[PDB]
Amino acid sequence: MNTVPFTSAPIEVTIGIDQYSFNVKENQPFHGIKDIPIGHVHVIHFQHADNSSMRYGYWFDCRMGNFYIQYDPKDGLYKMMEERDGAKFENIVHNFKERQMMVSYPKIDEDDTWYNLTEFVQMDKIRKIVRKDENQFSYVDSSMTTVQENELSDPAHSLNYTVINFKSREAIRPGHEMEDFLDKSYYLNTVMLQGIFKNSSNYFGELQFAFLNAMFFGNYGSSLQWHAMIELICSSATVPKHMLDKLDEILYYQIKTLPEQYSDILLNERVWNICLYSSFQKNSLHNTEKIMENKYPELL
Amino acid sequence: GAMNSSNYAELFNNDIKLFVDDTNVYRVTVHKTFEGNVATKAINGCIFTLNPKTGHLFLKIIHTSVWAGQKRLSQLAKWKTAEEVSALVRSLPKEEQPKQIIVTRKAMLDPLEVHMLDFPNIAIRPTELRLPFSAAMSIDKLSDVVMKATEPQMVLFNIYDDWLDRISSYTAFSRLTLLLRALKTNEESAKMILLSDPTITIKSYHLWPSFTDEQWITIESQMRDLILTEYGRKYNV
Ligand SMILES: N=C(NO)c1ccc(C(F)(F)F)cc1
Ligand SMILES: N=C(NO)c1ccc(C(F)(F)F)cc1
Repeated sequence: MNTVPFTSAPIEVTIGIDQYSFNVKENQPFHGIKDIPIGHVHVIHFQHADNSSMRYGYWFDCRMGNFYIQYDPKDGLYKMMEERDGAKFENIVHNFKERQMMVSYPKIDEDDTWYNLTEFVQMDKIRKIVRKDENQFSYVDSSMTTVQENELSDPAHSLNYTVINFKSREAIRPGHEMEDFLDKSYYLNTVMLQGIFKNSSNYFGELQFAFLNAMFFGNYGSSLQWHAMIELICSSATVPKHMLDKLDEILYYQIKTLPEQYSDILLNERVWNICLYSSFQKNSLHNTEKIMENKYPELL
Repeated sequence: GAMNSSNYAELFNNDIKLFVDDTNVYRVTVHKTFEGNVATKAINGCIFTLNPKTGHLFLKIIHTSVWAGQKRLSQLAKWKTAEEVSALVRSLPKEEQPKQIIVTRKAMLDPLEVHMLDFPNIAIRPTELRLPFSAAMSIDKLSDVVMKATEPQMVLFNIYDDWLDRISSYTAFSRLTLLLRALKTNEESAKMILLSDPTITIKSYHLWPSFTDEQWITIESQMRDLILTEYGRKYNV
């Protein structure tokens, strides 16, 4: 069980760690988060009390180094940084743990929510979407735009998601215009799965990463990417049977976890109605359709 | 964006553009079967592709063999239209290719856009105007060549005859849309107006009668009255 220590908390802030969150007061004696489960990526995220503009945060994996948070008064944010001196990290954390100045990652033992939301997410692939190679952790915030958004303006600060565009030469074989537009199986299976992603595990991981950035940061471009990746599967008549079953589980946990009060902005009516009621896979998402109908029958 | 009354004069500027109407592409007669069910039988159709500035009409005849063994024909018809329009553009020399294609029905937007992906600089636009191009098959010579076709065929016409020698393309398009609206609202009466004097002949190389300028005024007046009447006979006014 690993630990993300905090140098201090000089400004009042709501701190999130995965799906949990707690309020820290200005200069409250808070020195970090312990008992973080090993084996998963994690995200630690922030919303300042004074300026709710810019939710921001850091994706990280404690297996990859010793990370900590120190507030920067010049840039005005809580920054993640890696401590390369292992002895200093052990000693500072030991003092902090002995004075019980840390909250404990509050994982109920029955609870697989975080595993289910991050099953296919890897930092090595996350670093490809968020390019900042001098760090082992990845910064994301509410405002960052995606490559596809920029094409339609600072490239170093962009989310490099896989570009999906149903009315593009990549998606449409010359001579198969109607066929490929109405059944996207060749775009899904040949172009994307065989060509780009290399396997469905990579397809699911980016899709999951796109959702989590939408939910935690309100990142609109990420919500666009999530929906596009769902629509591409649902609009394909030919999808491996293991993929459909896994997609149903993936989406079920995403819909389960979504704050009820954010469904209006995070869920696209057209995509979900098309996917659940009109598409080739309208009958293949039983768990997702059942939770959507009992939780958001209005959207439908 | 969409073409409407506010930007109407754009049709007659010097940027090449085409209207595409797919109304008459998939045409059926619905009838009873021996068992008392209903079935359709297709008949030849056409794509109506028109340059509103020059009057050049590219009439692609859609022979019933193109539907053989196909399903969801109304959907296929939109994609066949887009295929044939794209083929036509590719067949034209670059300096004759349109800079915009205006579809008369919004359901043609995605099929045409997808078929024209190779032409990113050609704008595909809808329109808010309720254009009467469905009535093209009420023009006897157009109807004749469509029904007689035994194979896919493209036939080229100038839908304005020689009118552009004497009037502008705005005026010619207005005359054409008036004639077609009349034929659409009451075909028999419109044809009576155009054809009840056999001495005003249609030239072999034309579609409409050889009216003098003054006769065109009288004809146009008669067409307006017919349209307003039918709007009367319809809504009772
Ligand atoms: N200010 C620092 N270094 O100069 C510093 C403060 C705290 C840590 C921690 F152990 F918590 F990770 C690391 C570095
Ligand atoms: N192979 C990929 N395609 O880019 C890919 C796989 C996983 C992720 C993740 F979000 F999970 F980090 C991102 C990308």
